[PDB]
Amino acid sequence: QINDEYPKYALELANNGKTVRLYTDTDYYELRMPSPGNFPNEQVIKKVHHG
Amino acid sequence: MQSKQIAIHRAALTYGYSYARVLPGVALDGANQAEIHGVSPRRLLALYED
Repeated sequence: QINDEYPKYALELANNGKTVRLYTDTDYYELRMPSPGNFPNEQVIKKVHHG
Repeated sequence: MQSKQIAIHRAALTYGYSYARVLPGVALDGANQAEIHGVSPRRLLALYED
């Protein structure tokens, strides 16, 4: 925490509260969250490569 | 160090002492660039013969 400039993984909640995005070094995965804490398995984890 | 000196000074003024660690490292361009990391007294136990 003290001596790092960037995190390893970041979990981001959308400003509308509907989607949750998990960020990594090269890619981030977007998850559909209808209810807080509810992540249905029917949804497909969209993968985006920000690079 | 412009910002880490603040933490080093805070630790030294609070606990009475503080430490900074200078270990070898490599910069983006190569050559040789040491890294300086402020160390809290609560995470280091330094032993001196004097």
